[PDB]
Amino acid sequence: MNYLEGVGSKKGGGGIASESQFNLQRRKEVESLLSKGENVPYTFQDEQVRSNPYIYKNHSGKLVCKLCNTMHMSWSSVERHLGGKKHGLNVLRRGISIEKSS
Amino acid sequence: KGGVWTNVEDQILKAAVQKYGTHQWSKVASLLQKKTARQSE
Amino acid sequence: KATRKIRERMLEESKRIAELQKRRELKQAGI
Amino acid sequence: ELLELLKSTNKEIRRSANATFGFIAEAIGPHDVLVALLNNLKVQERQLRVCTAVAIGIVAKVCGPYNVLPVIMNEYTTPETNVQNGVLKAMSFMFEYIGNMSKDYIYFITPLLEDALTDRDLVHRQTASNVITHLALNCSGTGHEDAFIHLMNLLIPNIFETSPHAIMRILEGLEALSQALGPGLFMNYIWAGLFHPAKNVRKAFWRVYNNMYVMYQDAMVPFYPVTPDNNEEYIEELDLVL
Amino acid sequence: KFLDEATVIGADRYGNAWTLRSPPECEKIMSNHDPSELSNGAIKYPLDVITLQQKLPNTYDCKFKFQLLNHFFVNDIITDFHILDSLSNSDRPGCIYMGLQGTVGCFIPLLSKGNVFMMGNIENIMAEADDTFYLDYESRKKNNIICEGSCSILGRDHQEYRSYYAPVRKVIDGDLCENFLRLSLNEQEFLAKNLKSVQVEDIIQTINEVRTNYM
Amino acid sequence: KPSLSQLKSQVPYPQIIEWYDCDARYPGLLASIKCTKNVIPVPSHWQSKKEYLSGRSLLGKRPFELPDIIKKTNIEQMRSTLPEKSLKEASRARVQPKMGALDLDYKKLHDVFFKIGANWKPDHLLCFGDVYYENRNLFEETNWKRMVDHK
Amino acid sequence: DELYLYHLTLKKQTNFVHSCIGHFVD
Amino acid sequence: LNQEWNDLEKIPFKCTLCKEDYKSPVVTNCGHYFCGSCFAKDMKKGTKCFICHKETHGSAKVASDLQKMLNKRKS
Amino acid sequence: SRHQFDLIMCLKQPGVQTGLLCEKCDGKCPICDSYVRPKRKVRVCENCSFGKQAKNCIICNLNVGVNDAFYCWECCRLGKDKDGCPRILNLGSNRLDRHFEKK
RNA sequence: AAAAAAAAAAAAAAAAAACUAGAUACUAACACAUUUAAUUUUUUUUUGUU
RNA sequence: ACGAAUCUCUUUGCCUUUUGGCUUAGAUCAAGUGUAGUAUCUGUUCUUUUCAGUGUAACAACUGAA
Ligand SMILES: [Mg+2]
Ligand SMILES: [Zn+2]
Ligand SMILES: [Zn+2]
Ligand SMILES: [Zn+2]
Ligand SMILES: [Zn+2]
Ligand SMILES: [Zn+2]
Ligand SMILES: [Zn+2]
Repeated sequence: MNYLEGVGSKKGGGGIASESQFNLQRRKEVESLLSKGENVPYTFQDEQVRSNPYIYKNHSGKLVCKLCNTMHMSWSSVERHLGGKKHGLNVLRRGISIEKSS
Repeated sequence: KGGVWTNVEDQILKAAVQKYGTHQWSKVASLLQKKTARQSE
Repeated sequence: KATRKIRERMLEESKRIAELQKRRELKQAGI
Repeated sequence: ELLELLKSTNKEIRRSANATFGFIAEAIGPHDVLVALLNNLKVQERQLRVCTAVAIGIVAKVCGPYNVLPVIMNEYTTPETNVQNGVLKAMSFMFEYIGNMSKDYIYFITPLLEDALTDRDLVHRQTASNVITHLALNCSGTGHEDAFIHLMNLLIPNIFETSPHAIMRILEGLEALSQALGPGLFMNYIWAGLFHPAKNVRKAFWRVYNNMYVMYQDAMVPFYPVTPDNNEEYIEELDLVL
Repeated sequence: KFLDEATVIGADRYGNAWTLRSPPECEKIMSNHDPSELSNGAIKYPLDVITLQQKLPNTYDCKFKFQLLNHFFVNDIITDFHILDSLSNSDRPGCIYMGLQGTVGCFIPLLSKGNVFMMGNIENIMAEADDTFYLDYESRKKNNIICEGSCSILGRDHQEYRSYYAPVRKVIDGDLCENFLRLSLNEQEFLAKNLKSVQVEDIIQTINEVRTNYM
Repeated sequence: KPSLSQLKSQVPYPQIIEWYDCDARYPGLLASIKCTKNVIPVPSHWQSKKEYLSGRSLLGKRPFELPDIIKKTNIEQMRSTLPEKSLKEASRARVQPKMGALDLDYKKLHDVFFKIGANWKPDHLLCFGDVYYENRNLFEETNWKRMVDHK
Repeated sequence: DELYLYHLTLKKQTNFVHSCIGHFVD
Repeated sequence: LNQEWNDLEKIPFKCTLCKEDYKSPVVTNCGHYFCGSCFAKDMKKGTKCFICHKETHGSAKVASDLQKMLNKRKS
Repeated sequence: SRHQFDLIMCLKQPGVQTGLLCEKCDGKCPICDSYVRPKRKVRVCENCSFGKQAKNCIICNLNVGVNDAFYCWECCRLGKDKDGCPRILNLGSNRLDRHFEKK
């Protein structure tokens, strides 16, 4: 009559999963939040308009700005760069560099 | 006794609270290591 | 649930494709 | 149950857990077990990626490397970095476990070590050169020798590299490739910058020369770039012909 | 000397004996042209080769390089090679050298792909024998030929010695393979256990074949 | 401090000597070593603050391509690496588990390395004096050999 | 396409550089 | 355990060449069995067994043990 | 040691005595610190012998030694075998710092 | 299957450094519970009686 | 100029799953450590007067006075 308790289990397999597995899950979701859900494309994939359009992922996993040729560890770093004064300049330089030709 | 909040773990709250709302605090600490619900709220 | 049914549907469609191309190949031999 | 168990802080555990993958891979089969291991290189924590990288080396020795190798060379393509080191580290281990064999498998891995020594981040250029140390010693005397000039051409520009774990791994490679090529064909790269004006270029070449001179003192003697005019004394008995 | 029209055999003051072959890229060209063209005039050289000249004026001056073909180390100074078409009606043409301190030796080509494998396996067997005996002794003490250099009587590894100035390439040492005749049967059948392949009697057959049939 | 014009006269290959060789502590020796028969120059990425490998070429490097002989073994299809499982369904796999994932054939794998691919050797490799400079890309050069021959 | 060689020493080097005087074997 | 990664009669009575009764029987270094006429003729073409394709060297024993086990009385 | 940088080897003329390894450091090459394919016994100098010191592992020099220590094959190919006494003298930064924190 | 043509503007050889603090990835089979039976911290103005 | 057709464009207007329910928020549960070392973002300061020394492959940098 242990039904009095009120806990139970499903009959499938072996539950909890392994602490390492939780981190993989948690570091994907955190990079989904901060990314605001955008799919940042790989560098080799042969271009869904991007929110910006410069950020990518190299053949490795890292994120890169293709203007500035900087390498970034995480989305948090990227938003630092996109809000930086160097990534400002390289847009202006490409601004002029286009405004001198068509 | 620090429980100190870096600007990353501040930036993940405002994205978590935006997602989950303010009464699901147990879920906000799932996105955020080092921190419990009573700390997040 | 969303993922599981998605992937299962992919499996089913793959099975269909398989049977179809089977029938085409056997047709190419006249049977 | 073992693959979860090598998180343990103890070592003798971690070491015996990897040895029993060889005993199982011998039993049931290598490919059933690999897919268990390769799925675990995505994991972040370092012990787990190194202790999987050992096990793939162990499954290679016990069941044969030809079964393991194309599954590892494929897994190298995945764009995550932690896989790409773990597949280069696994290849270091498996080439010291099959000591002499290793010759059968070269020519296939030269293109895989091609992208590693070419790659941007400094850790790949560390683990592939740590493959070359194992692959050079015990494949020397074989007659490949044109794979090690290729592999050399890619290393030498890493002579200027700093970092402590990077630079000792590269020196080990250059010391080991000396035995595949020979001190003569290897020293041709090193004479030039052995003086040089730069105090830095100079400083980096002297490390390599010092490592060579230790292994070879009387084996360099035919090869020095010394001529009668280039030094005062020279030695007049090297020109004598009977 | 010339073993052949594309290849060469040599010696050093220091004891090395090596064979140099000229690459096939140069063989197509030298076959398809008349020599007057090389000095001046038009030979069409691939894009790469020129760029090596400009990038390395000293090294690639000629502009091709032999591929080292064999290298091996015999502590004499070889004075003469004599390339013989045959030795005592043998089929395999040998090249018999002779040294300063007094010597004669020979390099015999092995024409098989089958033999070079076997002989290879036998050189590897006898090469580390002193290590194998020693590991069996250690592990038989652990659970139940004392010195590490027992079977080689001195410490030297073979490849380290025969390599010396630069690593051996294809020359398989037949004077090591020949110590296998001098061991007791217990030791021969001990070493031969390492081969899935043929028995002691067939090794001894193989080793002895070279003096009988090949010279 | 000999002017390079003074220093280029000593040397049988004056085209190697450069402005900075003048300032070596022992230039007379350096110019003679550098101009020795087979010495290969120091790699050129010294004096570059860039750290040897820096981006502009490395941004666009392609991931990896298996050699063709190995690609015959069919692994490319069985494990798709380029470019899924709920955490509950994964933990159910540890307990069940499932066997025969790869369906690879053992006889085929062995032959690729030994019987069929015995003499398979990579297409270009490199030669004695080719150092790898940062901006070089081998994927062009390899095709250019493949191109000239077939056309 | 290679050349695989096999080495023999037919007649061994005869410059005797060292000697010793004793009773070695009975 | 089989690894892919790495009163039996084995004597046919009629020949593999004659397909007939063994007459003047022959043994090789295998358990091969032939007629005296059989084995001599195979070497006119084949280097090796008609069965194994191992090296016979033309080596053939008089096989009387065959006639024995081909007797109803054995030896 | 290969990965722990502060520790200082001996590098003196090896005598006739064999180094020893504790149960925990057993099976390791004293140079590259690898567990695979041994070749030659180690040999340490006298001035690393004498009293209590002689017994201790030639790697950690703390625990008592039991098994012999061999050089791995790769360390005998390069020659790092014969450089000298392959014995670690100091206990090193890592071992001390763990010790004080625990107490 | 398959069956040509003919009317005298451009081109390019493919941002640092320093300072100070903060942010995140990662590297060494790095070390993470045994440690203790021969051997040197054991230090005092010598002072143990058939 | 005008009746007037068709393509292009802005605006007004029209609009899509604009979250499947219910109860005691239905209940409950969660981050190892130490030694050595590198990689990578952002912020802040300088392209600005002469000569003398230190320094550098050459710069740079550092050190004095008008
Ligand atoms: Mg229930
Ligand atoms: Zn940018
Ligand atoms: Zn018959
Ligand atoms: Zn047979
Ligand atoms: Zn120890
Ligand atoms: Zn070692
Ligand atoms: Zn010592």
